[PDB]
Parts: sequence; structure tokens; C-alpha cells
Amino acid sequence: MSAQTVSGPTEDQVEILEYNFNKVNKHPDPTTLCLIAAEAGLTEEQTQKWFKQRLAEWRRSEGLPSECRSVTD
Repeated sequence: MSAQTVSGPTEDQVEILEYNFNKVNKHPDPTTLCLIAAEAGLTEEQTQKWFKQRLAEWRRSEGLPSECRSVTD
């Protein structure tokens, strides 16, 4: 029962998404989202919602001062 992508993507999708995240450019992209979403078996909405959540974790783990090279003192 409820064997569908209700509310958010399923585990199987996270597998394709994680690969995509590590292969695209580590950033939510417009052209990229639509194209990769279709191949992942999702839509932009779902891909955006997922990619953005990893964005926060990415910044924590890799330690990035925002986007550009700026020394946070």
C-alpha cells in the first residue's frame, strides 16, 4: 500500500539523486534540473526539493564560506 512517491521521492530516487548531486556541479541548476529529473524519473519540483537539502549538508561537511572565496573573520 502507498507504493508511490507520496510527499517526496522514494529511496530508489535518492540513489539516482545522490549520484546526480555528486556528478552535476553540487549546485541547483535550471537546464540541468529539467534534463536530469526526467532521466532520474522525477520532475524539477522533486529534484529541487532534494538537491537543496543536500546543499546545506554539503556546506557543513566541506566547509564553504558561502559561494565565492571570502574570508569570514
